[PDB]
Order: sequence, then C-alpha cells, then structure tokens
Amino acid sequence: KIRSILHRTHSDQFLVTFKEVGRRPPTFGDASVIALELLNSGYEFDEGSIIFNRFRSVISYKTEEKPIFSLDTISSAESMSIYDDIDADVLRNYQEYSLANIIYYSLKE
Amino acid sequence: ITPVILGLPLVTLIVLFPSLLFPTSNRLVSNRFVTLQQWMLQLVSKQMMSIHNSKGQTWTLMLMSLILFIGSTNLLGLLPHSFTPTTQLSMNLGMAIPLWAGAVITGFRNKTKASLAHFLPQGTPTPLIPMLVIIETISLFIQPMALAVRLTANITAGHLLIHLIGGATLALMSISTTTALITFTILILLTILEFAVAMIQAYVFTLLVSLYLHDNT
Amino acid sequence: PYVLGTGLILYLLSKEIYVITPETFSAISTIGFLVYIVKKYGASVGEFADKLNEQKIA
Amino acid sequence: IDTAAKFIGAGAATVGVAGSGAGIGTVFGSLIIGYARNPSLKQQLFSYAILGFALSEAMGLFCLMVAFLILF
Amino acid sequence: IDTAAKFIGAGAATVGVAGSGAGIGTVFGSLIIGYARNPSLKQQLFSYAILGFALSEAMGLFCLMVAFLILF
Amino acid sequence: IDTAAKFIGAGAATVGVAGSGAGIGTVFGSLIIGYARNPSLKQQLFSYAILGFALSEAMGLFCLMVAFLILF
Amino acid sequence: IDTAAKFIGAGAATVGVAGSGAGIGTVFGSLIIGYARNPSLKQQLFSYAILGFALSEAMGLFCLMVAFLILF
Amino acid sequence: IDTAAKFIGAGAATVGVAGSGAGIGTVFGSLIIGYARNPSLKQQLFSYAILGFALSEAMGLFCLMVAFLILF
Amino acid sequence: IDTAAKFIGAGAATVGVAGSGAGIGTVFGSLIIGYARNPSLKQQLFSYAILGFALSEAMGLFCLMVAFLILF
Amino acid sequence: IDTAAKFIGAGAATVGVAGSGAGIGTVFGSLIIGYARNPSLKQQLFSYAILGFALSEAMGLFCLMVAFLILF
Amino acid sequence: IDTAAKFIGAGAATVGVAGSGAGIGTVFGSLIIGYARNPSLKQQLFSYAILGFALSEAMGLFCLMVAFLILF
Amino acid sequence: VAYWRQAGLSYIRYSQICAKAVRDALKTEFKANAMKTSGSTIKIVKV
Amino acid sequence: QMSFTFASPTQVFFNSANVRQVDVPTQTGAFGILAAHVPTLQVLRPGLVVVHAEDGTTSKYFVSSGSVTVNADSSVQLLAEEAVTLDMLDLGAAKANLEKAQSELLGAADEATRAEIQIRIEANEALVKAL
Repeated sequence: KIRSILHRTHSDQFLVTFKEVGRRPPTFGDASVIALELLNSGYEFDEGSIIFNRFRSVISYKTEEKPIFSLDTISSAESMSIYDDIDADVLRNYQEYSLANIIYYSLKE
Repeated sequence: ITPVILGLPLVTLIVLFPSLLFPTSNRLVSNRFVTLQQWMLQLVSKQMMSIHNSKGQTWTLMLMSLILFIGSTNLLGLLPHSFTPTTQLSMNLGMAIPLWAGAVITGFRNKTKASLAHFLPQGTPTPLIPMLVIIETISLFIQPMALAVRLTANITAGHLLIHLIGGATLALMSISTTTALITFTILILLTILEFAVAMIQAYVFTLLVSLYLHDNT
Repeated sequence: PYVLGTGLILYLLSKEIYVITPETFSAISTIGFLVYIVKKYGASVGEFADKLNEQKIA
Repeated sequence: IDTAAKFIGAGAATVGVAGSGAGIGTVFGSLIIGYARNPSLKQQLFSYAILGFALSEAMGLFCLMVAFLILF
Repeated sequence: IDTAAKFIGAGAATVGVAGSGAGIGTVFGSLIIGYARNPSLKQQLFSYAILGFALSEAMGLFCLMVAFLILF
Repeated sequence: IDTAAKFIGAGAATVGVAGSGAGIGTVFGSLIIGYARNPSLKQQLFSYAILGFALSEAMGLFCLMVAFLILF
Repeated sequence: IDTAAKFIGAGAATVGVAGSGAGIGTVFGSLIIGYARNPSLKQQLFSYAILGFALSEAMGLFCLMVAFLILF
Repeated sequence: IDTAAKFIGAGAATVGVAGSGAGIGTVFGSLIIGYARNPSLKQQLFSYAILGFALSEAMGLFCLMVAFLILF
Repeated sequence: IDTAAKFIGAGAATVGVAGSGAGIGTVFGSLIIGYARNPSLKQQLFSYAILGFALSEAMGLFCLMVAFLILF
Repeated sequence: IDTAAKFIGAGAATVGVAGSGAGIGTVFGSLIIGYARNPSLKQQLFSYAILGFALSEAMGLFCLMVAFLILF
Repeated sequence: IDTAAKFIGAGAATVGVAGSGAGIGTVFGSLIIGYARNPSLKQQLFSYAILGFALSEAMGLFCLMVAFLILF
Repeated sequence: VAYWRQAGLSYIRYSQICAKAVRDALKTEFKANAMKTSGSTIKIVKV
Repeated sequence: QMSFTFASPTQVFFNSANVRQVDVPTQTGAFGILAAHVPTLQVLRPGLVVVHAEDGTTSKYFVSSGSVTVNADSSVQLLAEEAVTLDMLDLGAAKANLEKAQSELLGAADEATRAEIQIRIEANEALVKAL
C-alpha cells in the first residue's frame, strides 16, 4: 500500500515487495530471506534509503527513511582501519548481516 | 658369539608374547591372565589407529607391527647396562636394513628411477621440473632412511651419556655420595626427559613416513 | 602382578650377563624405577578404569 | 695433529645443535600460538607438532652423530 | 698439517647445518599456524610445506656434502 | 696438543647454547601473544609452554654435556 | 700452513649456508601462512615465492663458490 | 699452548651471548605486540616478560660462566 | 702463544653482537607492527620499545666489554 | 702463518653472509604475507621489497668485501 | 704468530655482522607488515623504520670497527 | 567463507544456514519456537 | 568492562552489559574479546559464545552467525544472527543432526551444499564443542 507512491512510475525499478506484510507478524528470518537475494542487484549504495514508519507510539510513528550504507568502499576508507582488520568480506558480511537485522527491524517498525 | 646371538632372539621374543596372546583371547578364558595382557594390543589398536586410515585398511596392520617393534626394542635397551654403547648400536645397525627396505617394498621395488611417483607426485618435489624430483628423492627417501638409523642412535647417544657422565661423576667424587648426588639426581631425571620422550617421537617418524608413501600410492 | 615380577627378574638376569660397571649405572636406573612405583600406582588406577570396562562394553 | 685436531673438530660440530635448539622453540612456539586460535588441539595440530619436532631433531640426529664419530 | 686441518675443516662445515634445523621449524611451524586458520590440511598448505621442507634440507644436504668431502 | 686443544674445543661447544637461549625467547614470546588472544592462561597454553622450553633447553643441557666432557 | 689452513678455510666458508637454509624456511613459511588467507595460490603469491627463493639461495651460491675457491 | 688455548678458548664461549641477546629482544618484542592487543599490562602480561627474560639470560649466565672459567 | 691468542679471542667475542643487532630488529619491528594496530604511539608502547632496545643492547655492551678486555 | 692466516680469515668473513641471506628471507616473507592482506601488490609493498632487500644485502656486500680483501 | 693471528681474528669479527644483516630484514619486514595494515606510511611508522635501521646498524658498525682495528 | 563464500553464499546465506542449522538443532520445548522468527510470512513479490 | 551487547533477535543477553569477555567464533578462529576491545569487526561463525561476564561468571552460548562488532570502545555488540543459550539446544539432536549432516554431506551438491551441510556440521560440532 506503499506501492502506490512508487507504483505508477515503475513496476520494474522495484526489486521486491513483501507480501503477507505482518499477518503472522513479520520476522527476522524473513528479514534475512528478503535480505539475501536483494544483495544481488546492481545498485548497491546509490545509497538506499529505507523508509518505514518508525513508531513513536501505537498511534504514531513517523514515516521514516534511513540511509543504506552499502559502501564497503568509503567505509573501506577512513576510521575503519581502527577496526584493525575487518575485511570486505566480514564488512560486507556484516553489512549483509545488518541488512537483515535492520530489515527485520524496519519491517517491524 | 653367544652374546650377540642371545640378544636378537630376546628382542624377537618380547614382541612375540603379545602377538601370540591376542589371537588366543578370542573366546577363552580369561581369568586374570588373558584379560591382563589383552590391553597391550588394545592400547596399540587405540593409540596408533587415531592416525591410520588415512592410507586405508590394507596397509595398516603391516606397519603397526614395525611401529610397536621399534618402541619395544628401544625399551629393551633402556634398563640393561652395559648395553647402549655396543649392543644397542649393533641393533641400530641390524634395524638399519629393515628401515631402508621399508621404502623398497612399495616405492623402489615398483619404481626405482622415480619412487616419488608412488610417494608424493606434487608437493615437495616439483612435478614441472623432473630435475628437482630426482634431487629431492634423496631428501624424501635416501637420507630419511639413513636418518631413521640415526633416529634410534640419538636416543642411544643421550641414554648413553646419562650413564657415562653418571659413572664418571661418582668416580671423580667417590665421596659416598656426596656432592655427586646433586648432579646424579639430575642425570636420572634426564632419562624421562630424554629417552621416554624421544623414543615415542621415534616411532611417530616411522608412522608418518610410511603413511605418506602408501596414502599417495 | 606376577607377570611384572617375572619381567623384572628377566631384566636383572640380562644385566648380570651384560654389566659394564657396578654402581653409577645402577644408581641411574634405580632412581628411574623408584619414581615409577609411586607414579605407577596413580597410572594403574587409570589403567584399571579403562580396560575391564572397555572389554565389557565391546 | 692427528689426535689434537680430533678435539677441536667435534667441538665445532657441536655448535650445529643451535639450529635444532631454536628450531624446536619455533615449532612448539607456533603450536602455542595456534591452539590459542583454537580448538583442534587434540590431534590435527599437536599431532602435527610431533611431525615438526621430529623433522627438527632430525638435523639434531645428524649433527650429534657427527661429533660422536670424531670422538671414538 | 695435511691430516690435521682437514679434521677442523669438517667440523665448521657441520655448523652450516644450523640453518636447515631452524629452517625446518620455521617452515613446518608456519604450516602449524596455517591449518589454525584452516582447512587446507592435506590439500595446498601441507603439500607446499613438503616443498618447503625440501628447499631447506637441501641447503643442509649441500652443507653435509662439504662435511663428507673433508672426511673421505 | 693433548691438553691445549681441550681448552679451545670446549669453547666452541659453548656456542651450542645460542640455540637454547634464542629458542627460549621464541617459546615464551609466542606464549605472550598466545595468552594475549587469551584466555586459557593456567592449563592448555602455559602448560604447553613448559613442554616446549623443556624441548628447547634440552639442546642446551646436552651441549653443556659435550662441553664438560672436554674439560672434565 | 699453506696446504692446511685452506682446508679449514673452506669449512668456515660453508657456515654461510646457514642463511640460505634458514632464509628458505622464513620464505617458504610466510607463503604457507599467507596462502592460508587465500586464494592467490598460482600467479601471485607462489610466483613471488620463486622470486623469494631466488634471492635466498643467492647468498648460498655465493657461499658455495667461496668454499669452492678454497678447494679447487 | 697452555696460556694460548685458554685465551682463544675464552673468546669462543662469548658466542653464547648471541642467543640471549636476540632472545631478549623477542620476549620484549612479543610483549610490545601483546600489550598492543591490550590491556592487561601491569600483572599477567608484563609480569610474564620477566619470566621470559630470566629463562633466556639463564643460558647467557651459563655462557658467561664458561668464558670466565678459561679467563680466571 | 701469549701475544697471538688475545687477537683470536676478541675476534670470536665480537660474534656475540650478532644477537644485539638482530634482537633490536625484532623489538623495533614489533613496535613498528604494534603501532599499526594503534593508537598508543606517543606513550605506553613506544616507551616499551626503548626498554626493549636497551635489554637487547645489554648483551651488546656485556659482550663488547669482553672484546675490549682481551685487546687492552 | 703469514700465508696461512689469510685463507683462514677469508672463510671467517664468509660466515657473515648467513645474516644477509636470512634477512632477505624475512623481508620477502613479510612481503609474501604482506600481499595476502591485499591489494596494492604493485607499488607500496613490493616496491619497498627491493628497498628492504637493499639494506639487508648491504651487510653481505660489505662482508664479502672483507673476505675478498684477505684473498687479494 | 703476531702478524698471523690478526688475520684469524679480524675475520671472526665480521661474523658479528650477521645480526646487523638479519636485524635489517626483520625491522623492515615488520615495517612492510605494518604498512600493509595501513595507513601512516608517510611518517609515524616508516619514519620509525629509520629509527630501527639505525639502532640495528649500530651493532654492525661497532663490530666492523673491531674488525678494522685488527687489520689496520 | 570459502566453505561458503567459495563462490557466493551471502553472509546471510551462510548465516541463515547457520542459523538454519540452529533451527535445525535446538532442544525440544524450546524447539517449537524457532520458525517463529524465520522467513515465514515470507512471501516475496516485487509487487 | 565492555558494555557487551549480546544479541540475537531471540534475545539480547547482555545488553551492553559490563562484561569482561566473550569468546567468539569469528570466522577463522575466535578470540575472547576482552573488556572494551579495539575496534575490529568480525563476522562470527558458529561456535559457542561464551560470555565471560565480568562478574566471575561466564555464561555459555552457542552462536551461529551474525557479527560481533568490537567497537573501539566498551561497546561490543555481538549481534549474532543467531545467538542462543545452550539450554535450548540439544546435544542429542545436534549429534543426531550431525549424524545426518555427515550423511548428507556425502551427497551434498557443490561447495554450497556441502558448505551448508558443513555449516551445519560445523555448527553441529560447534554446539557440540560445548554442548
């Protein structure tokens, strides 16, 4: 029902949609599930945004965005060295991992 | 004559009793006896088999006989003295052919010109360079088989020196004991640090080398 | 126990026929034995634990 | 010359045991810095440590047999 | 002179076998820390370790041949 | 000749303790960085350090057994 | 003196093969602990190991020709 | 010969401090890389560096006893 | 015998510095690789590299005093 | 003596090529374990590999200069 | 004797450059591993590599001074 | 990561198998509960 | 101390709890991440997570995946994808599962299945270590 203000300009630059949103309350696995294949895609941080309604109360949430660090790159650069070792593996493999974590989360929010 | 003649049957005989006993244990008796001795091969079939296969069932029991023989032969050089400087050295030279022949059985007998074709085709020797294969044929066989004789002879050397230095220290300071007791107390403890460690590591070497052959064969 | 006693007797005979020197070579070996007794009893309780139970299991 | 040079000829072959002395410290030291990464201590690593210590005391079984040849 | 300094020439040639003994530990000790990162045991690293044991004990063979040259 | 070459040849066998002393700094150093990644201090790691230094100073006690056999 | 000290001078020149033997152990060890990180086995890491064991036994061929000059 | 071989023999025993010299740099080196991994500096780690410099200078004190035995 | 052996006594006593120079390369290397992991450079760790480069040169002043004793 | 000692002195400086041949094994080793960390293989690391093998072969070319000076 | 032992003593001191040669490789190798961990190549870590080549060539200039004093 | 990263296998793929393997594992009482957080109302569309 | 955040969607166990150590199967090996540890980021790997809580205790865990994130600071967050207490994890099953696992591996298709199997095997072991 989000796919409304978006669904009329594309149907194609969508990558996925989740259905059965909620229902049996949506969860982590799924977040991973939905996380995984998602990765396969050609836009990786043409900075995503994740837009969800972050709850404030059972009645108000604030329609959110957060930004999707898919940099494993500029995140390679910088104060990340400090993560004295870390690998564009393990990096990504956290980025990955966090994609579900968040995914679950956002989803829930 | 007698002395050397008496020794070799004795080394054979100590290995023989265990190897006769286990076949016997398979239905009688057991009383105290058969069940006390049956462990000997339970410790062999327990300890050594944790590495074996690996190279497969076929070759396993053939090698385990020699591994036990080497360790038991060194144990029979431990206690007796004089024994180390002459008798154990003659036994190291009498065990020398078996150790050289051990590589022959499968390696040199089937392929003398390139026994590394059975041992290790790609690894140490470079397969791209037949020159290095022949050079490293010494480092992987010709010398390691000479080093296996030196292997038991280094246990012989360290065990000998304990005895010789002991003897000489109590002879130098024949005080009863007295100051020689301090040195001699160390020289004893060295028998465990030296022989009991090195004797085990010795038959580990025979284990590993005879695995590397038959595992790639 | 009897087997061990037989094995020791054989060793003593082997020393008698092949002995270089009486005392210091003896002193080295004898301390080697004595340490083993006290050690051996502790190891023997372990030896005892394994075996007759391992026999029974298989 | 004959008996005199046999004394300062097994003493220079006794300094060859310095390779086996520190080689056993480099081998067993790497096994102490290996089982710390854990957990294949029983077999795999400590079993390979008995293959590395034998191949380091192999040069010690060839250098101590050299000095013992110039003795008697 | 001819029989003397040939005995003190083989002993110092046996000190060149101190590199192979400490080379054997530093080559089979890095593979004792390689399989600690796992799992190329009996695959790539243990196969190259034999190709590392041969390149180091050959510099012990080319040194023991000098020690055998000044002995026969 | 029979007593002179026994004083300068017992000095060349004292260079075989160069491996037991540099090897001890490798058997304890690789135990310092070993317990740094932690946590098995008492048992496992420091227990393997004792069985390593004993196999490091063994090439120092046997080299001081070939030293004292040339002077006493 | 002339036909003597050159036989004990080729023994001291063969002690330079303790760096070509312990340099190969350091080289063909870090290319075993480095391939454990993977996956540059061919073309990169082991290719540089051919150029690592080329400047290692280069000090040994220069030490095997120094002893060969004190013999032939 | 009697005052000659004890003056050149006390010099060869001073090559046993080359082991304790580099063996002290390693035990204090792995403590520099160990405290870099942090943070148990005082006690445990830097209290073990004394236990690692004592077992390394023990072969040094054993080598400095030999060179002083032929000097006095 | 008296004038000669003191020149071949401070020459073999200079082979004890072969540890003070390599051990300093071991400690200053572990401070070079240690500061890479960061961040205690202008304190704590590089203040332990001065305490390491001294204990290594401590067997480099004790060995140097013996070579200065045999000469003058 | 005057002709004898030059031959015995040329070999003794050829034992100083054991430090340059292992220092090339450490510099090319830590570049083989310094390229596995990736990715600047060309430049930075392997460009400083010849810059680290220049100061370490500088001790060999100076030592083989003192060995050639006692020969010519 | 007096014009002889100066050549069989100045050569043994060149064996003290074995620590200066293998110390230059170890101090630079860990600098090649420290700059592989990134990023302060320009000063801080490679600047300290100059402060590690100096405190390692100092035990090689003091050893080359004693060799030059017994030759000239 | 070579036993999974080999070619492919996300940290997720991996993880999920790990986790899956947990899901595969577990004691019993406890065992019900697993699938609850899994991909379940997982019904992926792009629609 | 490290305020150790030990988590799974299942659970946050230590929730920035001032823990001395957690021993963590990172992918190569582990490390027992000690109380406030340097930044380094490691992605886990199944093993057991052993949370040497500062307290004297160590609590035991099995971990399957996620990342532990070792901040510079005291916050360490193990966000293990799956983080479980061993309580909930059946050794028996693990073993049996392992039985299977090992069985399966043999017909596991490709490194990815094998991997999977293996992941599972490794896992099964990885519970089994402790468990």
